[PDB]
Amino acid sequence: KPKLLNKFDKTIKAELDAAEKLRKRGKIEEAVNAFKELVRKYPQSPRARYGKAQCEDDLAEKRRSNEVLRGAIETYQEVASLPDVPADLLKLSLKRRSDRQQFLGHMRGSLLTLQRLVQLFPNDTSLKNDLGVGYLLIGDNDNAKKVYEEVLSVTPNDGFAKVHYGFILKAQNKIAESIPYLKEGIESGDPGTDDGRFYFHLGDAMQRVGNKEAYKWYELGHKRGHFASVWQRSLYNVNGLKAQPWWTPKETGYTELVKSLERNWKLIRDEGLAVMDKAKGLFLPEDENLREKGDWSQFTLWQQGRRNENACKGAPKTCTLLEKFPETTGCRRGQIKYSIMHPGTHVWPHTGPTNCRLRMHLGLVIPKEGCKIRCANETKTWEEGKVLIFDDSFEHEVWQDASSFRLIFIVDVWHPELTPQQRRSLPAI
Amino acid sequence: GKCKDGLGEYTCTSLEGF
Ligand SMILES: O=C(O)CCC(=O)C(=O)O
Ligand SMILES: [Mn+2]
Repeated sequence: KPKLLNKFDKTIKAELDAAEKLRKRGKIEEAVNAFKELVRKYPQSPRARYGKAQCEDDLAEKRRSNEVLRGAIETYQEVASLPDVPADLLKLSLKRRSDRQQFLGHMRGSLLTLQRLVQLFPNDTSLKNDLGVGYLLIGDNDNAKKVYEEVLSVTPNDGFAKVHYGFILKAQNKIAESIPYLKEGIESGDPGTDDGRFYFHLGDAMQRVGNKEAYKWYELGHKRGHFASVWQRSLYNVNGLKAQPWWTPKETGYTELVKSLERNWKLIRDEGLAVMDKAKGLFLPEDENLREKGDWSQFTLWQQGRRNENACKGAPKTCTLLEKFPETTGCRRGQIKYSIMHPGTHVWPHTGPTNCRLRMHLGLVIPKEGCKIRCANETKTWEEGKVLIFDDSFEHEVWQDASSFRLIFIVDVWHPELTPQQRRSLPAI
Repeated sequence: GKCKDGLGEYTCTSLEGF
């Protein structure tokens, strides 16, 4: 179907097919020089230049190299600068340049490529969509909101634009507004609406309004391969890992870490209380929209495997103790943090992002009544000087209805069945 | 913006190349 040969490229069509054939055969080295010869002899051929660009692309994948891939990205832009580029070829070339610039994290760059695709093709809705994604990738939810509004002002039936529209509304805590969009969009069946994120957030938005349909959708998404179960709905998983809401210390193998936490708990407690008395701002309010009501704040010492050096100035002995346990200080999918919660607080049901961590809680200051935590079907209480362990990739929930503050210490560990090699390579969360 | 306790961000990992 797609017509990629302007008038002059039709007269050299035999040489261009010759060279693209070598490329399809796998001979990356042969074709790249066959396209570079064509580009030398035909410096205005948009099809020679695209062939060069694609061969650079295949290479940077044979080679897993970032410098050559960066070259393919300029060659893709070279295609669009030439005279008389056929439209199918100009779109294809610049889309790939955006998609491979997103792969490097040049998302400031992928953004400009996408804006140009939309200037050049103002009736293509897919490119307004793909540009909404460019805005979400860099955290610019405001500009992404307009984009999907515009798309919806023109095509209100477009699924993709609807789910993304909802996703934005949910993230803004416009929970009920979010739900028809999330629902109709998943229901459209358009390409790119069958994504776990939308199943996840429709069910969660239903739960918060008290619509008991919410688990119908958790079950749909389980059917279609997004969640491991209806209860355990994390999205950045390593498939297979033993899955259970509550673990005993021995079942994790981290008995040394647990012993240390429990034997040295009072120095951990005392540095946290010192930080509450003299250095409160180190405690930051929870900021993932997880509270229905009340006050909940966290003082973080490690995140994504990296010690916070200024934070460790306010808990120096605790940081020194934990340095001996890399199963937690190098868990690049978890944190190490004090967590304070006061009366009047209800944490919505919610799930962590990854099944690659287990979460330990050490009780530091626990009132006798009013504080409890549910993971899955079972609710439990903290104790001062004692560690509980649960998989926060399962749905969990917390209440604080006591008459003073409740303080715990939270230590994330690598899932025990994860290999040394998985631990070193998995991308941070 | 990061995914610490939940899944509220469009993507939780950061693309940084090969
Ligand atoms: O501080 C708390 O009680 C809440 C912790 C929570 O939701 C978690 O530990 O994943
Ligand atoms: Mn949690």
